[PDB]
Amino acid sequence: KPASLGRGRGAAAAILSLGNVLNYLDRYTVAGVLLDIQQHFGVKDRGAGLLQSVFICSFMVAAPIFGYLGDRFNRKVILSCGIFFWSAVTFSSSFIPQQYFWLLVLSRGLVGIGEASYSTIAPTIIGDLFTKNTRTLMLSVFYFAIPLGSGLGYITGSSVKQAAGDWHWALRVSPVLGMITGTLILILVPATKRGRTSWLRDMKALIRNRSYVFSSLATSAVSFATGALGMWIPLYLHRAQVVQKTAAKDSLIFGAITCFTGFLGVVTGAGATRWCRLKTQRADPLVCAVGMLGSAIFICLIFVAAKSSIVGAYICIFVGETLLFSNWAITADILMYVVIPTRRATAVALQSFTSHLLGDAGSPYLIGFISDLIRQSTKDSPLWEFLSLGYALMLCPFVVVLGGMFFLATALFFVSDRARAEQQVNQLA
Amino acid sequence: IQMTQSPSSLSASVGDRVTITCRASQSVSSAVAWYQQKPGKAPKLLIYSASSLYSGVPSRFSGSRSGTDFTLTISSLQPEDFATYYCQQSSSSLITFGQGTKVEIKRTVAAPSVFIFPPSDSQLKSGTASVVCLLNNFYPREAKVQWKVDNALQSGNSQESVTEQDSKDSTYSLSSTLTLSKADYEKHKVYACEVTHQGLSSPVTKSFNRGEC
Amino acid sequence: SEVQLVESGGGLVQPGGSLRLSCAASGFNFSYYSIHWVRQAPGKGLEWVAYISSSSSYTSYADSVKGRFTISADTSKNTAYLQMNSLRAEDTAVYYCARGYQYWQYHASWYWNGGLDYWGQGTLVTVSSASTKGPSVFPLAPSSKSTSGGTAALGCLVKDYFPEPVTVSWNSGALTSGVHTFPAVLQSSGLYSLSSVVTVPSSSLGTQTYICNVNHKPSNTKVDKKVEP
Amino acid sequence: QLVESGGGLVQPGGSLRLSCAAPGSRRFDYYTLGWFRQAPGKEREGVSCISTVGGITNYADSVKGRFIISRDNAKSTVYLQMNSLEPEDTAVYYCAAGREMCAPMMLGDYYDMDYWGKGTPVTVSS
Ligand SMILES: CCCCCCCCCCCCC/C=C\[C@@H](O)[C@@H](N)COP(=O)(O)O
Repeated sequence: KPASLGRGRGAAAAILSLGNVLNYLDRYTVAGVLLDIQQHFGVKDRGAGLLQSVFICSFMVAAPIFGYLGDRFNRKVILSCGIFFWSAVTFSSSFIPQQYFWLLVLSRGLVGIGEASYSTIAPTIIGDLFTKNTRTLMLSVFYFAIPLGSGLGYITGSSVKQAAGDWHWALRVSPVLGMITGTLILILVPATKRGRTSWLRDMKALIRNRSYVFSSLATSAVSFATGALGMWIPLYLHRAQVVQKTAAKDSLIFGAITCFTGFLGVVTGAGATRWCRLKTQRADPLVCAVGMLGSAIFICLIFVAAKSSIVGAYICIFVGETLLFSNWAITADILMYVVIPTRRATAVALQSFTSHLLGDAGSPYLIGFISDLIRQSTKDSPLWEFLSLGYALMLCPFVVVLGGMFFLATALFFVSDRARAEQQVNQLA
Repeated sequence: IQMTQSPSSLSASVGDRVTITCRASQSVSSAVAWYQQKPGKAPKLLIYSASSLYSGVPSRFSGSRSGTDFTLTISSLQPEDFATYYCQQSSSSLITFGQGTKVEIKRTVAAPSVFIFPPSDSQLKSGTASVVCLLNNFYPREAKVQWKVDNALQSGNSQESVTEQDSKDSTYSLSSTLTLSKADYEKHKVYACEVTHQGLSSPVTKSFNRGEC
Repeated sequence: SEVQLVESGGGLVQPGGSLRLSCAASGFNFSYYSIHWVRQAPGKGLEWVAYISSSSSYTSYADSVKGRFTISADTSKNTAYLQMNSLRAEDTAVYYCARGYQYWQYHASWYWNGGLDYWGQGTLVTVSSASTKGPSVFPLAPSSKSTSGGTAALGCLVKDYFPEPVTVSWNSGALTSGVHTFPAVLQSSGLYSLSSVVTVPSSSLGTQTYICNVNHKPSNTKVDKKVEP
Repeated sequence: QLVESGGGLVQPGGSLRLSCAAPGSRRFDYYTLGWFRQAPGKEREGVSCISTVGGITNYADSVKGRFIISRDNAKSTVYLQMNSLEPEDTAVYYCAAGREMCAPMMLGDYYDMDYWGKGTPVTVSS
């Protein structure tokens, strides 16, 4: 009913977009002050990697349950409860005594639990208020808040820490705006209507689809590399710059760089695939594979330039991020091309789960574990801390090359999978 | 671009057959669409592509092509089919409409009644003099009125108006007004209204003398 | 969904001024069609004015309004606008809007001609330098000049008013038979004038007096004038 | 864009054969087929479609048994063959290029085609 939509849809879209910005502003505030967290709690590289692994595991487990409860109960109540759920906990976790490291890990788990609800439920509301023509534009406006919040995380954390003089203050700002958004959503968002079944046949059919499996494994590789680098880059840059005796501007510059690479990579990928589709019908997997194999080379050069000059490292980071973030708007098309319309709702929900299981659930912890394992076998000094983190961070190009190989294997079966899908659909109806 | 229709008006009785024609000036040769308008309303599309009936229009209408002339046909003239019809054509990058053709009711001839009104005194008090000649309940519409002042013909100082066709008798009425200044009226003595119509055997003239009673 | 088009933005404009109209439509997909403008002078035929396809890249005007008018569209709200500059006395007419096919220049040829299917309702635009005035009344006295066949003719004059309309009645709605009220005429001075007459039996005037009632809302003047021999 | 061809004036009981072609070196293998039509007083509707790889055809309910669509990839052309035409077939006919699988109840939706043509009028006489 447009009669109330004339105000409700605009107000809801704006407030939910700001909610998404606040949602992503609180995942990367800890990555900005990881060095201070380590120096205060007195821990090592093994335990400083749990603070993102626990978050990701909790998000993994708690997303499908909220995705199910979102179509039995009132959605505004759940969104409001989650908002404060992830807010109040974030605020309360800044008073922890020095002897209680594990309590911070528990806090991060609870924050992840709340963010799962928000990020699973909000798109459904923002997509049930609009018709066939303007749903896509509003969804894009919702989605184009990931890079902005991601950069604002580093920038806010570093700036507040430097200005206040105590790292605790980095965790005491976003709850104030969360407590406002969680009240404004109760006012500006109109109520939206809600809504033996077997999903074993869906699984049994999806397992024998080679393109689907290979694309899922490639997405897992992308998640691995993205999580590891996004958590462990700024600390490595700081250590390297300390080694040269030429030095928190690193977080500022990294946030500024990612805020632009996020848009640039997606635009480049979309243009390239639109050009390529008119030459051959294997365009999407080949474009993705070329992107991965061209991003691995520029990723691998950070660890060589960082020993001699910093500006080269920044340029390599720019190019690597730009090429790596050029296959986030293509994989959904590969999924839609070879999966019949009745099995898509399952085939997405499964894939996301897998993308978190083989990907960024255990990657930062693995990097920290390998770093300490290498570190304990040699002398203790800043130079070996730098070289240890550098040598640990070399597993990412290997995984990226594996992802490229999987995209090629997808391009190998793309056409046969399409033909089978068409025969299935025309036999159903 | 200009289409000329033929004729500019016609009359037929209920149950008669009527045709209208549009002749094209330049090269289109089969692309003509027809419209219908009733007094004070928007037009309405009937036929497109010169032979295709629009959706929901009664099938008593039809169209065709002959040489370069486009003709419309109505096989049963109903009481609802008295309106004005137009042609449309877009042979260049421009669109042009025809001039119209009005279909009215057929009746029997009748002579008019002529009345002449001397100016009122209150009119003279404001410095203007107006005289009205009135035709009442005549048919057909075509009639001419000659203005005479002291047996001299006038020209270029009068206006006329016609009522629409009567809803009961299907007749017309006419009102002609001649204007003169106060001094011009006082400079003359005799005024007359001469009328010409098919129903009269000879022109009928009514006369008036200024200042008499 | 039923298709509807509505126009708004008319009124009175002094010579040499400007005015803006709009033809807002709903019920159909706005980007597959074009919008036309047609006008009809008082007592004359139809005339085509302008054109815009929904992409606002196709546009063509007529030879009578080239360089004076301008048309543009707003595809977000389903609304088209027409800007008129330097109006003359010949631009008094009712303006309609209609719907097109979006490619008629390309496939209007030997045998197609498309067609204008759904029309609006029309708004009225006036141009004049005259000011609002009140109508004066001068009755026509019945006599042997208008007496013929047992009945006599009498009537009233409504003169020098602007703008139209004016209503006329007899005995406050008591005498309605035999009444003919002619259309208004635009005099050279810009003021209108009409006459209304009625035929009544000659022997009636000896006992019954007739009064014509004039109502003019824009000037709020009412006159009751009695007609006597 | 795509370029249409064919279409004209036909008597009742006749037949006519329309064609769409891609310009230049574009190939349009990924997917580019489906014929639509529009009438003077109605809305745009789908008439037929064919599939990318196997050659599977689908027609609307009112044209089954009469029209026949075909695809030629060596020349990058699509053909439609129209038989036993009737006065209700007067319209303007379009080609389109989209991405959804060829299936029933997919025809009538035309908000998700990527490429459109300009149309070729067909007039059935009386
Ligand atoms: C080369 C260095 C790389 C540096 C990377 C910096 C960090 C960037 C991480 C960006 C992660 C964005 C993840 C994208 C989308 C997900 O959040 C949603 N689909 C989850 O929604 P759901 O599936 O729950 O609906």
